[PDB]
Amino acid sequence: DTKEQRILRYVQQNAKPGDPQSVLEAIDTYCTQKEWAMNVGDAKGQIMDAVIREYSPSLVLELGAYCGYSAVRMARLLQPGARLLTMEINPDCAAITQQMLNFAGLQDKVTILNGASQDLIPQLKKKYDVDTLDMVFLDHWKDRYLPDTLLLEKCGLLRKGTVLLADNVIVPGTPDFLAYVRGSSSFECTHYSSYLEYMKVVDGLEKAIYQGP
Ligand SMILES: O=C(NC/C=C/[C@H]1O[C@@H](n2cnc3cncnc32)[C@H](O)[C@@H]1O)c1cc([N+](=O)[O-])cc(O)c1O
Ligand SMILES: [Mg+2]
Repeated sequence: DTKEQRILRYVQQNAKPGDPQSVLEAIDTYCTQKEWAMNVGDAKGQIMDAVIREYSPSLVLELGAYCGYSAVRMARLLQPGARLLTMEINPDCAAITQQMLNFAGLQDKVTILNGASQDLIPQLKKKYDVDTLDMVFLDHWKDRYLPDTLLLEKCGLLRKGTVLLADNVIVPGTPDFLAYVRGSSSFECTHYSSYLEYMKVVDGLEKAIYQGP
């Protein structure tokens, strides 16, 4: 049994099927109360929601599905006909994400790609009928944000106005990517300050009274 299976099972047992908000809330409860996990969480999630609603993207690419928290978050706000493509290297995580999406009733909007982003990005146009992307959500390994951004550019997947939205630019941090985009005339950058997910960390004191030998 893995933490990620435990999260999925908690969702199946407690959330309302076909209700994306309920699925988000079950994940957040479980991770707040039982086991920390690297989902973006509700605080940053609300910022995500505001951005997605502003731009109304027709085609979104996610790097790093994990358990599908952000895929549910994003897909539930997509208009009819819009698509989310989400890349996940770990087959266990890809399976969990697909089940999470199924449970939420969002499976028709989302396509899961099993593989490493560096290998899949060059296949997007031919295999998945993609011209350019409207939005990219980066939340995979932090050292991959910059190499994959350069690869997206190389592969012709970016157009004027494509929105990159990157998690964790403060903690754990993505310093090369952040410096790059902030210094490049090819990008206009805005920072949205928030809070790291699930940080009400329990600790305690132990009192141990010696009784003699
Ligand atoms: O490390 C974090 N995220 C990495 C996310 C990784 C997820 O993306 C997949 N992946 C990785 N490169 C990939 C390339 N291609 C496809 N999937 C890939 C991994 O298999 C995992 O499912 C993180 C850590 C903390 N934290 O506080 O420690 C907080 C956060 O919010 C985080 O996002
Ligand atoms: Mg993250």
